[PDB]
Amino acid sequence: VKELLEAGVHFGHERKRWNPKFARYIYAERNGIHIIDLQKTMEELERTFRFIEDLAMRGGTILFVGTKKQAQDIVRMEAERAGMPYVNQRWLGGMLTNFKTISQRVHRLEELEALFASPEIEERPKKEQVRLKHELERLQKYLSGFRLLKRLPDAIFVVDPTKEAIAVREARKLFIPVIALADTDSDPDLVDYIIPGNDDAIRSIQLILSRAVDLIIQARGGVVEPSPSYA
RNA sequence: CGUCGUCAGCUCGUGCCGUGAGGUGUUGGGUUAAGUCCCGCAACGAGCGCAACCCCCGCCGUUAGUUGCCAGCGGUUCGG
Ligand SMILES: [Mg+2]
Ligand SMILES: [Mg+2]
Ligand SMILES: [Mg+2]
Ligand SMILES: [Mg+2]
Ligand SMILES: [Mg+2]
Ligand SMILES: [Mg+2]
Ligand SMILES: [Mg+2]
Ligand SMILES: [Mg+2]
Ligand SMILES: [Mg+2]
Ligand SMILES: [Mg+2]
Ligand SMILES: [Mg+2]
Ligand SMILES: [Mg+2]
Repeated sequence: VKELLEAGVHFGHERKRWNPKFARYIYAERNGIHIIDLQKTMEELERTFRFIEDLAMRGGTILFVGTKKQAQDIVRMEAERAGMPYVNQRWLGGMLTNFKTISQRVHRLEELEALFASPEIEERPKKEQVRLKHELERLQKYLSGFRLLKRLPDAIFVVDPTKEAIAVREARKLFIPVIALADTDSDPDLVDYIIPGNDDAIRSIQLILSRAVDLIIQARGGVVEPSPSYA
């Protein structure tokens, strides 16, 4: 499922803004830039996917996290397809570590979904209409992919582990295994199942996350063909 | 009951940080009479206060017309 001209898409980046634990996954340093050994990226995509596979055919949830502008939209796409939860926007603190309390805020999300599905009163004072709606958009704005999550995931997939160290931390505290794509600005040992590739190119984020979803649906019940990529 | 003080404040739940007292939230940019609301944030909510809900005066309408009122008619001892 794997493809080999990811060279055509990503082969990493970043200058000496590195982390030296990532040494093992590195070929050489060219444009004043850390260049990732693709043959290692390979050994790993495999091992990661083997983990990814076993998780779909047992029907286990995956939490998708990425909020840097690059991976922002493409997680709303690729995760919706597998219908699995995500946070695209802001990563609220304690989403895993304080799940039951965070979630007590989705019942509020649902409660507005009902209360706005009419009527249950519109003789509620005018501003109160306007007020509650604003709240609705707000919840929707962060929680739109989170609600799908009704229990702690059996695993989580992250786009930037550094950028989302909080996430990685919360998972790790819970024993929730962490899969992530990650370039040289990151700490390897911190990831269980790892994709050493560029994490800032919309090209790259695209290849890696898509084939993930494609591998999810394929061993889940079905197969599908192409899904949206911004040119 | 006074008072600080009608001052915008004081907490809590769970999460997180710290060996610990404790921190965070409640800080931060803007805005407000105000922890008033906005945005941002390892926090997310909740409580008591703020506010609002009550009384008063200011505008109008309705329901009422005596012991209250008198615009027009009629008288009128000259006092609706
Ligand atoms: Mg990066
Ligand atoms: Mg606490
Ligand atoms: Mg200390
Ligand atoms: Mg502790
Ligand atoms: Mg405390
Ligand atoms: Mg305070
Ligand atoms: Mg404090
Ligand atoms: Mg301030
Ligand atoms: Mg005041
Ligand atoms: Mg308040
Ligand atoms: Mg705040
Ligand atoms: Mg009051």
